[PDB]
Amino acid sequence: TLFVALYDYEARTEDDLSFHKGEKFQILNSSEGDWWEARSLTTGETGYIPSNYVAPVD
Ligand code: NA
Repeated sequence: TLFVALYDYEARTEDDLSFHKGEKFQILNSSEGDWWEARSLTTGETGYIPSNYVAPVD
């Protein structure tokens, strides 16, 4: 399942990932917690994203 960003997000450190509303991601790990390691389908960049900022694609 692919996820889409609901809002813009600016990373605070090297470990999280900045993104724009509407950006899509593949999810790598989702069972450490509510922050998921993800890969942008736009840039190929990877990093942690807050799961409350994304929703599963239609
Ligand atoms: Na979500």
